Amino acid sequence: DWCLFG
Amino acid sequence: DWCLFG
Amino acid sequence: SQIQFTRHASDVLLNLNRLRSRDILTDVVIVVSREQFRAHKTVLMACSGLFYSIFTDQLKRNLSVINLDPEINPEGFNILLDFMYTSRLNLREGNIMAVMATAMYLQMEHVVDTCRKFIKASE
Amino acid sequence: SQIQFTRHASDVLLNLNRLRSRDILTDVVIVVSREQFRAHKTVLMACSGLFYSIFTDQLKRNLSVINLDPEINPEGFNILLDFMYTSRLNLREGNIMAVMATAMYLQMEHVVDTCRKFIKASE
Ligand SMILES: [Cl-]
Ligand SMILES: [Cl-]
Ligand SMILES: [Cl-]
Ligand SMILES: [Cl-]
Ligand SMILES: [Cl-]
Ligand SMILES: [Mg+2]
Ligand SMILES: [Mg+2]
Ligand code: NA
Repeated sequence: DWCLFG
Repeated sequence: DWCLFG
Repeated sequence: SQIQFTRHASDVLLNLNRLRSRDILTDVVIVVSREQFRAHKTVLMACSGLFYSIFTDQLKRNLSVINLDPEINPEGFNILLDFMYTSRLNLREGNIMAVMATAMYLQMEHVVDTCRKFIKASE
Repeated sequence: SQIQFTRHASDVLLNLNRLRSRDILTDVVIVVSREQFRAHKTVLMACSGLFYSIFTDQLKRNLSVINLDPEINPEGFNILLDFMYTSRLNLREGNIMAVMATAMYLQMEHVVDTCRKFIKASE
């Protein structure tokens, strides 16, 4: 899964 | 830190 | 078993990328349209289905120089090699087709799936 | 503005442990008296202050066989080697002193810190 790093 | 693997 | 150090894998990857920067224990150069990229074969095998398949053969495992297809975009490869050592990628309008193509070539299934999703969202 | 793959670092570590199991690309044997442990020097450098310090010298970095103090508990070492490759430890009444001593020898500061805390809670 992927997400925003920020 | 450490945590429970679960 | 029951105790886990939650930052351990990320810290290992960070330290591996530092060794790459310093050219410590690197054992391969990948060549893409006359641009050269040093790397650790263990990291390549652990991240890419192409490199995994190639390097399971002992003969190709020993190669110090490996050439990719001359149509591969070196910036796409650079992006994906940095992803291998960081878990992070910039996926944007201007690079998505080159990244997806390169990730397809390298057999990087999770990057491919994400690229697919991003392309479909723009019709 | 980057995208991150949350499972990537853990998957990389999993696949490196698979390579160790298969004896693929391992470049050192660690000897503790009569017990032997094959490993990747890059993973050793990434996890242990001891191995990082000795492998900064090119001469020692080239060694294929490294001997540890034979007073080291070899199961203590095995526990800690598996931790390097998994992020996980079984820390329990019957092994904590051996694991702590071994982690101090290997300069694995976060494991030592956690052992200290577990011991202190039983006083
Ligand atoms: Cl080197
Ligand atoms: Cl992937
Ligand atoms: Cl022994
Ligand atoms: Cl016990
Ligand atoms: Cl540690
Ligand atoms: Mg070489
Ligand atoms: Mg493009
Ligand atoms: Na070689």
